[PDB]
Amino acid sequence: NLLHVAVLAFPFGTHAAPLLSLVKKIATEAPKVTFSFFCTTTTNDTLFSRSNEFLPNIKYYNVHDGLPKGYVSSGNPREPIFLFIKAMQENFKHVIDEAVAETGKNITCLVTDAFFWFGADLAEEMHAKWVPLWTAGPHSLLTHVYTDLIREKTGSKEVHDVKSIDVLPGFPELKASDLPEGVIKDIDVPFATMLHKMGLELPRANAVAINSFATIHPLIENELNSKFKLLLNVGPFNLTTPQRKVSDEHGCLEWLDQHENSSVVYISFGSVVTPPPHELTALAESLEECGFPFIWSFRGDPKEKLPKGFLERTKTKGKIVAWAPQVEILKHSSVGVFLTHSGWNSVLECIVGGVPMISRPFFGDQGLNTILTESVLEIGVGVDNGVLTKESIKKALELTMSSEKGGIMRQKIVKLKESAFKAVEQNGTSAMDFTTLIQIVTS
Ligand SMILES: O=c1ccn([C@@H]2O[C@H](COP(=O)(O)OP(=O)(O)O)[C@@H](O)[C@H]2O)c(=O)[nH]1
Ligand SMILES: O=c1c(O)c(-c2cc(O)c(O)c(O)c2)oc2cc(O)cc(O)c12
Repeated sequence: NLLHVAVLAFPFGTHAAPLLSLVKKIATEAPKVTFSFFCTTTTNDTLFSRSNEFLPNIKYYNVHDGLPKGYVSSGNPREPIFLFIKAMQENFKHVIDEAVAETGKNITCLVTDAFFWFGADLAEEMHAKWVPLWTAGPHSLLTHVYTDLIREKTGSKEVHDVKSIDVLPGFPELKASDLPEGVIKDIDVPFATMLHKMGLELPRANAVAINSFATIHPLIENELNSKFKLLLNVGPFNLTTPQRKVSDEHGCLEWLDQHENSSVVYISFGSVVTPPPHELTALAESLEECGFPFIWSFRGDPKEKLPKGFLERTKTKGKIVAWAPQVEILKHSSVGVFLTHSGWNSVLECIVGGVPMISRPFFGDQGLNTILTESVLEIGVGVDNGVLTKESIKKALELTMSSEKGGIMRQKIVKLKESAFKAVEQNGTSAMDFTTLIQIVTS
């Protein structure tokens, strides 16, 4: 047993955990194969002693983060990401040498985040297979694959939201501002250059894995499939690679048990985003005004970012936590709506939970995920003008909580949820792609 799987993870956002969970699923199934997980010290330290406390064939290694000694944030929170992207290809090669040296075995398969375009070349010089994992939706991926074409049929009118573009099958016409950032807008930051190159290199992979399921959207999925040697839909991860990890220090679930069905508003804008002060106060004031019970996963100091007295004034109406057991929250019968930024993992967890969504996208692929949930799947609505105001908020809440539209939305998300469960059954489409994925990775 000499196989050695090198796993390259993106240290930012919700990328390393899902990749690790996919890897663990594969690892337990192949106890004789060696797995090496590469990420930054910080991210790896965070990834530890979870549900699967440890797997004997998984070893973690720290890739250099590209930060200068005595580094402090000043420009933007994207600064450290850019610094990481700068020397990531050479730094991953460096740290890879440590794992080969330690295990005494050469890399046979390179599993990477799809963001790592260099995987094809790296896999080639190592005489190894390349299996990239796109952690977001099939629709955003297709958009990245079509970056060059989209740029072609795009002049000034297109860039200035004048004319729209028929970029995706079964999708509304898109406005430049709707495209995942980096495709048409700011094609200059390192992030954009990384995705652009990703789009061009993926066809070289042995197979492209994705956190999705085929029936979520047949047209997009089939279109995506024809761009790669193989497209393996191994999601939704919240079903195919779940974690026993269920932390609820603040008693969110017991708190939800004391509430009636479809009555509570769950709020979370993702792992990092912090809405602007004027939006926070508008949501705060809207919450303690419409009287909906709520659980708000807040990033930062609430006594500092929220109106004075908000906490004490709503101490019985809702809970404000620094972090919450979202997957379980969304599956709880007391939740009637999910105010989200529409990150992909949150969209999939909500689909399994069967809860209508209110979306207020901030960056990346969020805008496209909102169009997907609002105009295509119709399992959620966006807020007027894409911003949170007392007016846009109250409008979205009534539509999802007290209107017939709320029911149609729940009806559709429920059909979708069932399609997901079917894809993950013993012989479902995802279970099968997952078996294929495992074979490719461990052969
Ligand atoms: O209070 C929270 C807030 C977020 N999450 C998890 O954080 C992840 C967010 O990923 P997503 O792709 O939705 O957005 P991102 O964090 O990448 O912006 C999801 O798995 C959520 O379940 C959670 O467990 N508890
Ligand atoms: O964190 C970031 C991020 O996730 C994305 C992103 C863009 C896309 O187009 C996608 O399809 C996607 O899934 C993610 O862009 C970024 C662009 C930046 O300048 C800075 C960032 O920090 C991000």
